[PDB]
Amino acid sequence: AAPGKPTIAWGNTKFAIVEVDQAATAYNNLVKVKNAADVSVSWNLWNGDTGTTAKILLNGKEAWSGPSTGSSGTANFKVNKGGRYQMQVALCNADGCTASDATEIVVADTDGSHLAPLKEPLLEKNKPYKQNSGKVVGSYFVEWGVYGRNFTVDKIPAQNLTHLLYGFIPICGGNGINDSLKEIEGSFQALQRSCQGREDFKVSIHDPFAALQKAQKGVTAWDDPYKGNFGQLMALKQAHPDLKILPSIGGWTLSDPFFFMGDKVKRDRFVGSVKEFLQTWKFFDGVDIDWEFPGGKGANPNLGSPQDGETYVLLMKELRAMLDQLSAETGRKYELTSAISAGKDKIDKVAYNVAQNSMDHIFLMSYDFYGAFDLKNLGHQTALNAPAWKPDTAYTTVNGVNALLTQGVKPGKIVVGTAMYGRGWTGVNGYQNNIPFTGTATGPVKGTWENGIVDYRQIASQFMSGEWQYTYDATAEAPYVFKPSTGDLITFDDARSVQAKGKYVLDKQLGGLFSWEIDADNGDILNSMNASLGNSAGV
Ligand SMILES: CC(=S)N[C@H]1[C@H](O[C@H]2[C@H](O)[C@H]3N=C(C)S[C@H]3O[C@@H]2CO)O[C@H](CO)[C@@H](O[C@@H]2O[C@H](CO)[C@@H](O)[C@H](O)[C@H]2NC(C)=S)[C@@H]1O
Ligand SMILES: CC(=S)N[C@@H]1[C@@H](O)[C@H](O[C@@H]2O[C@H](CO)[C@@H](O)[C@H](O)[C@H]2NC(C)=S)[C@@H](CO)O[C@H]1O
Repeated sequence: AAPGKPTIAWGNTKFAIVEVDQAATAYNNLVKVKNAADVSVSWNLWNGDTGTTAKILLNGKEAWSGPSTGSSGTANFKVNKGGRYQMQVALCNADGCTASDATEIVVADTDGSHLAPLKEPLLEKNKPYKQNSGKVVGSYFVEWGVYGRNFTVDKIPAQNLTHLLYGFIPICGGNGINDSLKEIEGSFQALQRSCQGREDFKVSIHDPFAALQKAQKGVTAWDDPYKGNFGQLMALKQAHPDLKILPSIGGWTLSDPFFFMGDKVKRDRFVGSVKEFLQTWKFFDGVDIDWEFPGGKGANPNLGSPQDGETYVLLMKELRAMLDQLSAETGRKYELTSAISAGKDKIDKVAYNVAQNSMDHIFLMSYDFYGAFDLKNLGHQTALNAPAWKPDTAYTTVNGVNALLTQGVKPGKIVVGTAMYGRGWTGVNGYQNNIPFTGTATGPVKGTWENGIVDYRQIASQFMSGEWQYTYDATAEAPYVFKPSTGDLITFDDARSVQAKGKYVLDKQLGGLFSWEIDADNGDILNSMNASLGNSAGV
């Protein structure tokens, strides 16, 4: 007779090729990369002969074999490819093999190969678009948005994007290296903790809880190897295999380390850490460099050197050569991008006509042109053109694109930025001819999360009734709302200024549009990005 039918023993069924240690706060102990998951299966035989060989089958294929020596057994073996597998124990002798009922097991890997697709319905005013324009449609999702803003990866309108950028991946470094973080409560200490035991100038994860452990839709089971933003991004990738998801390194508060990268020892260390990071977190499709800014005038008033332009071009070249080597190992296409100042004075510190040869896209940060950081000189924060009242306005979108084009940047590389938020002032007074921008302010507008800044969502739902005037400047291509009694003035992008940006992109054969930041939109901004670049409606 063939052997009796074994019963799989109750026990853990989820395993990981990259393991996350659940009691560790240092990135180096938090993440353990192995060549294969260590899987274990046990079984009992309640009736019949135990056979002479026991096998573990995964989808019918043997992963382990050994002598069957008793009524109970355990197999420990390695599985090097992620997936959900129908696992059976089979007992064999000379007269046949008898296989257990299948138990599904999970072998987790950071491509999300073990995850059900995260395919969620569009929310708020988001309408479905097909990505068939061949243009970039990008937005940033912020790591910390999962807390007070309560905006998680399942709320991203992912079908309506070609690029999703994750803000922000930090670079390790204490005093002198990440001093801009100190202006944010607990933020500098969170990075030191994450970077404990890790060399400076290597990438890390700023909030490992938000990135990997916070329970979220699709990753709420205690034994899910990956949770938080990264676990959901993995499942998002499974739903949207052609979405490019790029880790963004830098930003306003995490740019200080770039200023030291004229030292090739530090630069090589950084590039190698980026390579390792992408080998570790397979769901990412490249890297976005957000260095604010070569030459200084970023958050840190003590950094900035004339050497920064040269450092920037060397960094892009070296990152491209590392990515080409990774593409060759893996067979995937990897992208290299950078978010840059749209101000001509900052643009002219870098030879983008040289760096473009390494880069897929330049994300032109054509926003924050004006704001509550200057109470004397008011203007449109994200306009396409100058306004009629000051045609020589320095900071406009067209001036930033023209600076790049004049360098010799190819128009197809240039991705024009739109704002999903407004900037604003209170107490505006002293203006001429009913144009509030010609006056001066006494403070920042009351903000959604921080002073002087309002989510586009709140502008649309709260500041288009009562005493609020609404004006679309058609010369600038720029909307604004104004409440004269309090002098509250807010400058923002709307469906119409975005449509003008998209038309301009098509006119000038630019690369597409991108936006900061995805949690602040109600759908109006992203619908308009998609429509204006000519993407067709419908799922
Ligand atoms: C007004 C806003 S939304 N400021 C956030 C800021 O954003 C910049 C951004 O860095 C720069 N890079 C782009 C890419 S687009 C461009 O413009 C946006 C908006 O002008 O980014 C800061 C981080 O670099 C944000 O800081 C964080 O602030 C929140 C509190 O509001 C805090 O809880 C987080 O811990 C901070 N994140 C850090 C990494 S320090 C800022 O909100
Ligand atoms: C027209 C110019 S050059 N405006 C800058 C403005 O960029 C600065 O701001 C910052 O904008 C960057 C890039 O988008 C953004 O990352 C920062 O969050 C903004 N920094 C703030 C403190 S808001 C601004 C610096 O205050 O200077 C203007 O001149």
